[PDB]
Amino acid sequence: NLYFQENFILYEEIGRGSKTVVYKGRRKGTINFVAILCTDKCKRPEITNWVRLTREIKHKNIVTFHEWYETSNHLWLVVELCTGGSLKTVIAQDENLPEDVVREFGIDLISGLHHLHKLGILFCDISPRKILLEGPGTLKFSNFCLAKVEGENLEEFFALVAAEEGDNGENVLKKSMKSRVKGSPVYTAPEVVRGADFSISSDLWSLGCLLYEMFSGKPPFFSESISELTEKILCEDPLPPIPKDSSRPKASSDFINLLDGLLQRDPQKRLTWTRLLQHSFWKKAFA
Ligand SMILES: Nc1ncnc2c1ncn2[C@@H]1O[C@H](COP(=O)(O)OP(=O)(O)OP(O)(O)=S)[C@@H](O)[C@H]1O
Repeated sequence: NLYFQENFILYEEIGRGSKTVVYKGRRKGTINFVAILCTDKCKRPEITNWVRLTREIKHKNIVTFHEWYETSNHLWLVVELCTGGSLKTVIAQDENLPEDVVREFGIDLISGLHHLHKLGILFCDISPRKILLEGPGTLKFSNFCLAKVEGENLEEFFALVAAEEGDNGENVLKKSMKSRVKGSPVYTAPEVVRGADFSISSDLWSLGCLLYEMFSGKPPFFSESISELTEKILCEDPLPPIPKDSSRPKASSDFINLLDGLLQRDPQKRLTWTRLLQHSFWKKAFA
């Protein structure tokens, strides 16, 4: 059956996104609770992309796609429910995440990201707000609006979705397609900042930013100024990662070495997957 309200029950709102209200929901006649992203139709290109990239994926560290509905006034994206909060929230609430938690989180993210790359999918906007905790643990990549297939022109994809429909209503704002595929500058690899396409290697850079931030409480390159932020990313070695509270344990030499391989400005010098998986920080987790 094709009618959203005949298939799902809505409970409380649990979050907000761009042009999006997120609810806890349940498929009728089941005990399967889900997250329901209630979305303005203008977000159809982003939601189409998310579905087409993930619809056949089942992986512990990737939010599972279930259903996609359209009613008179909204799109409804039905995905796996994550109750543990975002990784951004965790980093903001838990001061000085211990290195062993950073390793476990790192193993979650590597396992999800390696799977995505093996499928030919780049996440492109790895960032703490786009990773959610399933419950007490398990990190999941949770937003695929800006993801794409390696080498794909996502701007052109979005324009094609828009063209075939035909969502704007009476809205007059003309938002460039380049604007819609734009991600978080804080986690953008330097070669992408200088104009190169996203790659497996630039995702690995962003992964290195995340691990750095998990341990130290702050991303390695940060400024409220977009031009200051770009100069930092392009020209400044990151400071050694220290816990915000200096009384807590320092980073191991293995952790430091891993971050040095991931935060290489030159992508040809950055760690590749095989070397990354074999790194001693993981303590043979990927043997
Ligand atoms: N699977 C899910 N389970 C539970 N809550 C979710 C789920 N997906 C999204 N949410 C909630 O909705 C919020 C949306 O966050 P984001 O993924 O950052 O979306 P957004 O703000 O629309 O991002 P962009 O950059 O604009 S596409 C999350 O922080 C959660 O509060």
